[PDB]
Amino acid sequence: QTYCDRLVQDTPMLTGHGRLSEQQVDRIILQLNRYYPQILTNKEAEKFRNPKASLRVRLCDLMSHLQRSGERDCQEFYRALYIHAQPLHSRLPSR
Repeated sequence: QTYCDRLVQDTPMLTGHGRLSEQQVDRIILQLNRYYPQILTNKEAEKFRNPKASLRVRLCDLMSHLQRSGERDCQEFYRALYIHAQPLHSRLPSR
């Protein structure tokens, strides 16, 4: 599977309530913003960290963003997920 295909497959599980916490998501966003490649701009990172919007809505929007942005971005997401949510990372069905 390509990483894009994996992400499409894993999206319903990843976005299920309880799977990722706000703290995990926040750290994933930082991982995708602060380094190289930069997957998320500062403005995008702030949007996805916005405390006023429900976490699930922000996550679904993040998944859509990564899927449209291509293979490299999806690969970086999986690395960020390994770093900040290893238990979940290990349980994903595309594994």
